[PDB]
Amino acid sequence: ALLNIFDIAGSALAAQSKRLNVAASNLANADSVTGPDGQPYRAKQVVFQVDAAATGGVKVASVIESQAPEKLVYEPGNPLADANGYVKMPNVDVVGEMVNTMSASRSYQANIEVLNTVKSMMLKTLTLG
Amino acid sequence: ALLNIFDIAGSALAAQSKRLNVAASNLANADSVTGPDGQPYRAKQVVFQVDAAATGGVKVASVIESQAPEKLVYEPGNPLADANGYVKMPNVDVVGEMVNTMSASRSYQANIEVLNTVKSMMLKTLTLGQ
Amino acid sequence: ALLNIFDIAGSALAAQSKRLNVAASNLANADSVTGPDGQPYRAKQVVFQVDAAATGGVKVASVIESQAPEKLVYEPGNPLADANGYVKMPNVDVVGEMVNTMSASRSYQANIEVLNTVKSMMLKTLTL
Amino acid sequence: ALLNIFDIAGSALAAQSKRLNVAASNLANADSVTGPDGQPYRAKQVVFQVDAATGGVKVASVIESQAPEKLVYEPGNPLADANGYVKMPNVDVVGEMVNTMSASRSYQANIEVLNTVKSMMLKTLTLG
Amino acid sequence: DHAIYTAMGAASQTLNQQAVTASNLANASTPGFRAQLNALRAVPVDGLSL
Amino acid sequence: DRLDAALRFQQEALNLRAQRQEILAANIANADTPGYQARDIDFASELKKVMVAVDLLYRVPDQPSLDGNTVDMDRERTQFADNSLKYQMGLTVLGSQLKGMMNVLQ
Amino acid sequence: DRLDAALRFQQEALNLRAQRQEILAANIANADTPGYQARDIDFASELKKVMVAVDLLYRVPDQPSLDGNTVDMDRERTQFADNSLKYQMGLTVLGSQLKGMMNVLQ
Amino acid sequence: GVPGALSNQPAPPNEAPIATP
Amino acid sequence: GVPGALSNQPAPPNEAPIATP
Amino acid sequence: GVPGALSNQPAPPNEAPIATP
Repeated sequence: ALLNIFDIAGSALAAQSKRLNVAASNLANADSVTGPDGQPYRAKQVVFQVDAAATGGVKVASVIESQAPEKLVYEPGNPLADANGYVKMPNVDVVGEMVNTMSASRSYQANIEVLNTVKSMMLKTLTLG
Repeated sequence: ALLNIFDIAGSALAAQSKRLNVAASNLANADSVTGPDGQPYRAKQVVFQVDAAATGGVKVASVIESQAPEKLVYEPGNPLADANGYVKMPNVDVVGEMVNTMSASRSYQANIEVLNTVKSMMLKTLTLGQ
Repeated sequence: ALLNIFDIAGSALAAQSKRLNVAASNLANADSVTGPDGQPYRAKQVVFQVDAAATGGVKVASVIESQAPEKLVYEPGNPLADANGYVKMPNVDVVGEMVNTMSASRSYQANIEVLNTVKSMMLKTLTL
Repeated sequence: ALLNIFDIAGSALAAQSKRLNVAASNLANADSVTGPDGQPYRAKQVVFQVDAATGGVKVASVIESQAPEKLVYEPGNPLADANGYVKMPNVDVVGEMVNTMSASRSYQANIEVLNTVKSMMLKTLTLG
Repeated sequence: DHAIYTAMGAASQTLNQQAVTASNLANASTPGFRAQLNALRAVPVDGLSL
Repeated sequence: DRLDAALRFQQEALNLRAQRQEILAANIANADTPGYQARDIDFASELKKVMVAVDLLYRVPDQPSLDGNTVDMDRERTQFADNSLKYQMGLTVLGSQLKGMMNVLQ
Repeated sequence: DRLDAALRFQQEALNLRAQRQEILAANIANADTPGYQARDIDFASELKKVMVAVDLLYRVPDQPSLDGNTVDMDRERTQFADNSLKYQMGLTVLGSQLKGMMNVLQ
Repeated sequence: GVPGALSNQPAPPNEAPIATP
Repeated sequence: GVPGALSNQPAPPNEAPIATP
Repeated sequence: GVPGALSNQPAPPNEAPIATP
């Protein structure tokens, strides 16, 4: 029916927007520490799944904390220092986050171009007569 | 909302500017003494926190004074000298402040680049509304 | 209510250019022993104002000489010296002028970008 | 008239190009000691005028600046006068280093003016 | 735009004053010599406004 | 009538966005004048009141300054970009709605 | 002749915009000529006179200059941009009016 | 409250006393 | 009047006297 | 005659002798 492409592309745009938002939040809070209630901030990633209802678009199942090793900085002169005087720093890779941002932007632009092309084709079908 | 990206980036920029201003003030007051009302100058730091709206922007709750001991310098000729003839010079880590300034500048540039890219994407988004 | 943006930005540009000119003049005449009439050179600076007919652009009211006391050096073998052999020299802060130039340039760039964006939006408005 | 912009900006471009060439020639000959017939090199300048109300800018002529030659003492030289003072060009360096930048900026500004005017003329070409 | 001209003029006059000082230094052994003093004079231009 | 009611909300949103843009331009142009307070308007409340002159209120200062000025450049730039993008979106929505209303007549 | 006058208002507005654009271009081109006086016209009064042979006024200088040049740069550049935008606005208004007049005869 | 929000009243004027009164 | 406005008669010549007579 | 105009006479060649003979 060519109309389900709108749903597929909308799901893709939502997934890419959420991925970009998560990457931007990680970049912003890369240097942040001591989140609310004292637990240090942990880098978060998304998971993409296929919204089969055969083949279909992409949705985001949930958000999961990365299990990369958590950095430590030796600073006894800080109330957050542990028994060994280590303050916990989140495991954020700036290069990885920037690459994720760029890839998300490119995919978002490609999907909106797909949407425009399908819109033009459907208008042509409307004006077939 | 696809628009909280601007809020997150703006909060990050404001926090980095605050931290850089604190570092610059400490560098300016590295070798000061006897501030207002005679109390010795003490260095200050900032604490970053995340706004759990999940994922959120960064904020600075308050500026916290350093608990590192002040430098005690023997100089009885100063009226601030105690019974031991000591004056309290502020504790400023010059290398620490330089590193903090470098980190603040790098984070600021990264955030401005992210803002540039997202602004381009959002400008390109509206072309499908016609 | 969108054609006043050009006026506001132009006023900001003019004010920043005037401030930059004043800073450049101070830097040039940092070591001027005397002027035409004979009085020692005195540092000058602008006084901004809010150009509201309510808020609007910035506007330079006038130019005033700094009230800080001018420096004076000892030089008896100079006809400009007074009865005590002191000749007056201008009180200019070179670092102050430098940072004034930096801030003026940055504000100039910011206003240019604002004007460019507003011009683009105005241009695209006509495509209604 | 919107067609006159083309031959106004072309006049501006030609005048700025002549000014830049004069500045470059002076910089090149800043240290040349003689000409083809023993005449010392002299700094040259252009004369700007309005075409005429008001119109484009035309280079009236090119004139050698009337300033004393910064003569130097080289007694063992054929070009030396009776006192052994040969004549050298009276060309500074800051003057030309600033003239080149000013001419380039004016050239670029007139290029921008011509671009904008051509764009709006082409837009007017499809009225309705 | 004209703020460039005052700065370039200041630079040129500084170069001239440097030339004067160099000329003073060059003849540091000529008998019966008198040194050349130097100073900078401000020359404001009185236009219409500001 | 009906035609004006179909477009009143979008037109008023466009007008309020333009006014807020002017306010942001003014308080970014006055970034150096001491004693000048940052200004802005509450967009949601203003739009709801107008759909049911212009009220403006001071901004909460970010960091103190000796001169007295209370404008933050990065915050103003982010607000400027957001308002510009939302104005563009409102213009696009209005244009599409008018195009559809025109197209319905054929 | 009714059509003549109805389009004549906008046609004269466009013509005066073109003249002002030409004068702005002239004082941009002659921006470095010593002994030059900045020239401009008053659009509103000029249009009123034409509706009811063009005189030009000397722009008020802002800063002194030894070489006798009074044509500023920033103010006239903003004027150039504003005049170009208003010329385009007048052009599109005239085009819309002409197209609306034309499509009735279809 | 939070910096960058909207307030109905201006902040008190700033001052930097060199010496306490 | 205000800089940047329009006026009927031109600006007076600008001079830079090295020394006032 | 005026630069930039049109004249049916081609311009004479330009030469730059090092020294006058």
